[PDB]
Amino acid sequence: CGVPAIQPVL
Amino acid sequence: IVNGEEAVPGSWPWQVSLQDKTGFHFCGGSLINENWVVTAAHCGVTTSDVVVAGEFDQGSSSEKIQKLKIAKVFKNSKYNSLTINNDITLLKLSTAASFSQTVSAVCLPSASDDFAAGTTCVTTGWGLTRY
Amino acid sequence: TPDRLQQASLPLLSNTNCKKYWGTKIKDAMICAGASGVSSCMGDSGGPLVCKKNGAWTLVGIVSWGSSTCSTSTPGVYARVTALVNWVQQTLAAN
Repeated sequence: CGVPAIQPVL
Repeated sequence: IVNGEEAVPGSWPWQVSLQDKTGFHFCGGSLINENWVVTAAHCGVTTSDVVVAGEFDQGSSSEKIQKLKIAKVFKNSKYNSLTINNDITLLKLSTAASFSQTVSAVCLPSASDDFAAGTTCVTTGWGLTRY
Repeated sequence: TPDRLQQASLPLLSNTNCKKYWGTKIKDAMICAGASGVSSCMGDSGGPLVCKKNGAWTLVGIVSWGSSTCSTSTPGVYARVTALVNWVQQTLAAN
């Protein structure tokens, strides 16, 4: 869990 | 989110939208597995409302979103609407979400997890960007 | 409200420093964040406040309330998942 396949960019 | 910024489509795979049968977005939520969504007790969700997963642009028709129905609404009995304390409601999906690249679960902490003041975190949502 | 999903980084505050803005309204199942130039607002409730812990995003708060004007200088208030996770566990096991 908590590990997206499409990485968020901040 | 006032002064927020556009997210990368699909990068917050657990974010769901609670919409009434009119299609009106009224609250956000998070998938903790394929059958349960965690949201705020104040949202006032009913079983006529729909959980939409896999969405990014609410104004698009080409997205492969998942409109899931609610079987039961579980409002924390400790929820105090006058103090807005224990503001959490669990939604059991009558139809389970299909996990993929744009739809997955967020982790829950242990009751003993520590998140220190000063730590930078993130919050996402489709709420007002200007009030 | 906006069509596309928005995001925002913001700092967690101590419940002590938050009581300076909210006094006695800050209860124990509440955690503060923001007052940094961003603010959660109407339509955001129920959504997540996530923190990266050991490589994964974990749910630390749930958008609950805050400034009626969504003032970016007042901290927002979220439901503290750490104080509610045992109920989530209980609910998911009984149902």
